[PDB]
Amino acid sequence: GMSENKKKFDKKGAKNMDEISKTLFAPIYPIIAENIINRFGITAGTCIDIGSGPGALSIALAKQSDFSIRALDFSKHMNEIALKNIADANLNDRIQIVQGDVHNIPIEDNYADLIVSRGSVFFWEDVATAFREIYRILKSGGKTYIGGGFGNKELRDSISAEMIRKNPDWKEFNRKNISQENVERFQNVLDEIGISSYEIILGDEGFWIIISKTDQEVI
Ligand SMILES: C[S@@+](CC[C@H](N)C(=O)[O-])C[C@H]1O[C@@H](n2cnc3c(N)ncnc32)[C@H](O)[C@@H]1O
Repeated sequence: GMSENKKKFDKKGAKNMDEISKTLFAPIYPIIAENIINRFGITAGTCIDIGSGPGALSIALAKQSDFSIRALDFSKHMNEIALKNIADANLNDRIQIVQGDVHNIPIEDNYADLIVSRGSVFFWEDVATAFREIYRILKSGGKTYIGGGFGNKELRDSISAEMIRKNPDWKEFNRKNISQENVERFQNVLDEIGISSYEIILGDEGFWIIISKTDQEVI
Protein backbone atom coordinates (compact mmCIF):
# COMPACT_ATOMS: atom_id res chain seq x y z
CA GLY A 1 0.00 0.00 0.00
CA MET A 2 0.85 3.68 -0.23
CA SER A 3 -0.36 6.92 1.11
CA GLU A 4 -0.22 10.61 0.41
CA ASN A 5 -0.35 12.53 3.71
CA LYS A 6 -1.15 16.09 4.70
CA LYS A 7 -0.70 17.32 8.28
CA LYS A 8 -0.35 20.66 9.98
CA PHE A 9 2.83 22.62 9.35
CA ASP A 10 4.13 20.32 6.64
CA LYS A 11 5.46 21.44 3.28
CA LYS A 12 2.04 22.04 1.78
CA GLY A 13 0.78 23.76 4.91
CA ALA A 14 3.85 25.99 5.06
CA LYS A 15 3.16 27.06 1.47
CA ASN A 16 -0.44 27.94 2.37
CA MET A 17 0.64 29.96 5.38
CA ASP A 18 3.28 31.75 3.31
CA GLU A 19 0.77 32.60 0.57
CA ILE A 20 -1.73 34.02 3.06
CA SER A 21 1.05 35.87 4.94
CA LYS A 22 2.09 37.57 1.64
CA THR A 23 -1.45 38.42 0.58
CA LEU A 24 -4.53 38.63 2.77
CA PHE A 25 -2.64 38.90 6.07
CA ALA A 26 0.22 41.06 4.80
CA PRO A 27 -1.02 44.37 6.26
CA ILE A 28 -1.37 43.02 9.79
CA TYR A 29 2.33 42.44 10.37
CA PRO A 30 3.50 46.09 10.24
CA ILE A 31 0.50 47.08 12.38
CA ILE A 32 1.22 44.44 15.02
CA ALA A 33 4.92 45.39 15.00
CA GLU A 34 3.99 49.03 15.45
CA ASN A 35 1.60 48.11 18.27
CA ILE A 36 4.42 46.23 20.04
CA ILE A 37 6.93 49.07 19.60
CA ASN A 38 4.41 51.62 20.81
CA ARG A 39 3.27 49.57 23.77
CA PHE A 40 6.63 48.75 25.37
CA GLY A 41 9.09 51.22 23.93
CA ILE A 42 11.64 48.40 23.36
CA THR A 43 13.37 49.14 20.03
CA ALA A 44 16.68 47.29 20.34
CA GLY A 45 18.34 44.35 22.08
CA THR A 46 17.09 40.82 21.50
CA CYS A 47 13.69 39.70 20.27
CA ILE A 48 12.49 36.11 19.96
CA ASP A 49 9.54 35.39 17.61
CA ILE A 50 8.08 32.04 18.71
CA GLY A 51 6.30 30.05 16.04
CA SER A 52 7.63 32.46 13.44
CA GLY A 53 6.30 30.46 10.49
CA PRO A 54 7.10 32.12 7.14
CA GLY A 55 8.66 34.99 9.13
CA ALA A 56 6.36 37.90 8.42
CA LEU A 57 6.17 39.23 12.00
CA SER A 58 9.96 39.08 12.35
CA ILE A 59 10.39 40.83 8.99
CA ALA A 60 7.94 43.58 9.99
CA LEU A 61 9.68 44.11 13.33
CA ALA A 62 13.11 44.25 11.67
CA LYS A 63 11.92 46.97 9.32
CA GLN A 64 10.69 49.15 12.18
CA SER A 65 13.39 48.64 14.84
CA ASP A 66 17.00 47.83 15.66
CA PHE A 67 16.39 44.45 17.25
CA SER A 68 18.50 41.37 16.76
CA ILE A 69 15.73 38.83 16.07
CA ARG A 70 15.63 35.07 16.39
CA ALA A 71 12.71 33.37 14.63
CA LEU A 72 11.99 30.07 16.35
CA ASP A 73 9.82 27.42 14.69
CA PHE A 74 9.56 23.65 15.09
CA SER A 75 8.72 23.03 11.43
CA LYS A 76 11.65 22.51 9.06
CA HIS A 77 9.24 23.33 6.20
CA MET A 78 8.31 26.68 7.71
CA ASN A 79 11.98 27.43 8.33
CA GLU A 80 12.96 26.70 4.73
CA ILE A 81 10.38 29.22 3.51
CA ALA A 82 11.32 31.76 6.21
CA LEU A 83 14.98 31.55 5.19
CA LYS A 84 14.05 32.36 1.60
CA ASN A 85 11.73 35.19 2.71
CA ILE A 86 14.35 36.77 4.97
CA ALA A 87 16.97 36.56 2.23
CA ASP A 88 14.60 38.02 -0.39
CA ALA A 89 13.95 40.92 1.99
CA ASN A 90 17.72 41.47 2.52
CA LEU A 91 17.29 40.82 6.23
CA ASN A 92 19.66 37.89 6.85
CA ASP A 93 21.67 40.20 9.08
CA ARG A 94 18.60 40.99 11.19
CA ILE A 95 16.85 37.67 11.66
CA GLN A 96 18.30 34.28 12.55
CA ILE A 97 16.08 31.26 11.92
CA VAL A 98 16.20 28.77 14.80
CA GLN A 99 14.91 25.23 14.44
CA GLY A 100 13.31 24.31 17.74
CA ASP A 101 10.31 23.94 20.00
CA VAL A 102 8.79 26.27 22.58
CA HIS A 103 8.91 23.35 25.04
CA ASN A 104 12.71 23.19 24.91
CA ILE A 105 14.02 26.47 23.62
CA PRO A 106 17.69 26.40 22.48
CA ILE A 107 18.40 29.80 23.98
CA GLU A 108 20.19 30.66 27.20
CA ASP A 109 18.57 31.87 30.37
CA ASN A 110 17.60 35.56 30.65
CA TYR A 111 18.45 36.34 27.06
CA ALA A 112 15.44 38.06 25.51
CA ASP A 113 14.40 41.66 25.92
CA LEU A 114 11.18 40.92 24.05
CA ILE A 115 9.34 37.72 23.17
CA VAL A 116 6.59 37.85 20.56
CA SER A 117 4.40 35.15 19.04
CA ARG A 118 1.41 35.27 16.69
CA GLY A 119 -0.88 32.40 15.91
CA SER A 120 1.20 29.70 17.60
CA VAL A 121 0.04 29.55 21.22
CA PHE A 122 -3.35 28.13 20.20
CA PHE A 123 -1.62 24.96 18.98
CA TRP A 124 0.85 24.25 21.78
CA GLU A 125 0.63 20.98 23.66
CA ASP A 126 1.71 21.29 27.35
CA VAL A 127 1.34 25.02 27.79
CA ALA A 128 2.67 24.97 31.38
CA THR A 129 6.03 23.74 30.11
CA ALA A 130 5.96 26.19 27.20
CA PHE A 131 5.40 29.17 29.51
CA ARG A 132 8.10 28.03 31.93
CA GLU A 133 10.51 28.02 28.97
CA ILE A 134 9.31 31.45 27.83
CA TYR A 135 9.87 32.80 31.32
CA ARG A 136 13.27 31.17 31.52
CA ILE A 137 14.60 32.86 28.38
CA LEU A 138 13.06 36.27 29.20
CA LYS A 139 15.46 38.86 30.59
CA SER A 140 14.61 40.51 33.90
CA GLY A 141 12.66 43.62 32.89
CA GLY A 142 11.69 41.94 29.62
CA LYS A 143 8.22 41.80 28.05
CA THR A 144 6.15 39.32 26.06
CA TYR A 145 3.37 39.75 23.47
CA ILE A 146 2.08 36.22 22.79
CA GLY A 147 -1.27 35.55 21.21
CA GLY A 148 -3.03 36.26 17.96
CA GLY A 149 -5.01 38.77 16.01
CA PHE A 150 -5.05 41.24 13.18
CA GLY A 151 -3.61 44.41 14.67
CA ASN A 152 -6.69 46.62 14.47
CA LYS A 153 -10.44 46.41 13.99
CA GLU A 154 -10.48 47.50 10.33
CA LEU A 155 -8.06 44.76 9.28
CA ARG A 156 -9.68 42.23 11.54
CA ASP A 157 -13.08 42.81 9.95
CA SER A 158 -11.92 42.89 6.31
CA ILE A 159 -9.69 39.86 6.67
CA SER A 160 -12.29 37.90 8.56
CA ALA A 161 -14.81 38.31 5.78
CA GLU A 162 -12.35 36.90 3.26
CA MET A 163 -11.15 34.05 5.54
CA ILE A 164 -14.74 32.98 6.15
CA ARG A 165 -15.33 32.84 2.38
CA LYS A 166 -12.18 30.74 1.82
CA ASN A 167 -12.41 28.52 4.86
CA PRO A 168 -15.86 28.56 6.44
CA ASP A 169 -14.81 26.62 9.60
CA TRP A 170 -12.11 29.21 10.39
CA LYS A 171 -14.93 31.43 11.73
CA GLU A 172 -15.47 29.17 14.74
CA PHE A 173 -11.78 28.43 15.40
CA ASN A 174 -10.92 32.12 15.35
CA ARG A 175 -13.91 32.88 17.64
CA LYS A 176 -12.60 30.31 20.15
CA ASN A 177 -9.00 31.62 19.90
CA ILE A 178 -9.69 35.33 20.36
CA SER A 179 -11.95 35.18 23.38
CA GLN A 180 -12.26 35.07 27.14
CA GLU A 181 -11.93 31.29 27.09
CA ASN A 182 -8.23 31.83 26.43
CA VAL A 183 -7.99 34.73 28.81
CA GLU A 184 -9.14 32.33 31.54
CA ARG A 185 -7.12 29.39 30.31
CA PHE A 186 -3.87 31.32 30.19
CA GLN A 187 -4.44 33.22 33.42
CA ASN A 188 -4.69 29.78 35.04
CA VAL A 189 -1.48 28.62 33.37
CA LEU A 190 0.51 31.68 34.46
CA ASP A 191 -0.96 31.47 37.96
CA GLU A 192 0.14 27.83 38.36
CA ILE A 193 3.70 28.93 37.41
CA GLY A 194 3.42 31.76 39.90
CA ILE A 195 4.18 34.73 37.65
CA SER A 196 4.12 37.93 39.75
CA SER A 197 3.34 40.44 36.99
CA TYR A 198 1.36 40.11 33.78
CA GLU A 199 -1.46 41.44 31.70
CA ILE A 200 -3.65 39.29 29.41
CA ILE A 201 -5.55 41.50 26.97
CA LEU A 202 -8.41 41.04 24.57
CA GLY A 203 -9.56 43.74 22.22
CA ASP A 204 -9.65 44.96 18.66
CA GLU A 205 -5.97 44.22 18.18
CA GLY A 206 -6.41 40.63 19.27
CA PHE A 207 -5.68 38.36 22.25
CA TRP A 208 -2.20 38.85 23.80
CA ILE A 209 -0.33 37.56 26.85
CA ILE A 210 2.02 40.19 28.25
CA ILE A 211 4.35 38.89 30.93
CA SER A 212 6.80 41.15 32.72
CA LYS A 213 9.74 39.47 34.37
CA THR A 214 10.32 41.14 37.64
CA ASP A 215 11.82 40.37 41.03
CA GLN A 216 9.25 38.02 42.48
CA GLU A 217 6.78 38.76 45.23
CA VAL A 218 7.39 35.60 47.26
CA ILE A 219 10.60 35.94 49.24
C1 LIG B 1 -0.50 30.03 12.13
S1 LIG B 1 1.25 29.84 11.97
C2 LIG B 1 1.65 31.56 12.35
C3 LIG B 1 2.92 31.94 11.65
C4 LIG B 1 3.40 33.36 11.87
N1 LIG B 1 3.72 33.58 13.30
C5 LIG B 1 2.40 34.38 11.40
O1 LIG B 1 1.73 34.99 12.24
O2 LIG B 1 2.24 34.53 10.19
C6 LIG B 1 1.73 28.92 13.53
C7 LIG B 1 3.22 28.46 13.68
O3 LIG B 1 3.64 27.97 14.99
C8 LIG B 1 4.58 26.92 14.76
N2 LIG B 1 4.54 26.04 15.94
C9 LIG B 1 3.46 25.32 16.39
N3 LIG B 1 3.76 24.68 17.55
C10 LIG B 1 5.06 24.99 17.84
C11 LIG B 1 5.92 24.61 18.87
N4 LIG B 1 5.61 23.73 19.84
N5 LIG B 1 7.16 25.17 18.87
C12 LIG B 1 7.56 26.02 17.88
N6 LIG B 1 6.78 26.37 16.82
C13 LIG B 1 5.55 25.86 16.85
C14 LIG B 1 4.14 26.24 13.45
O4 LIG B 1 5.12 25.40 12.89
C15 LIG B 1 3.67 27.43 12.61
O5 LIG B 1 4.71 28.00 11.87
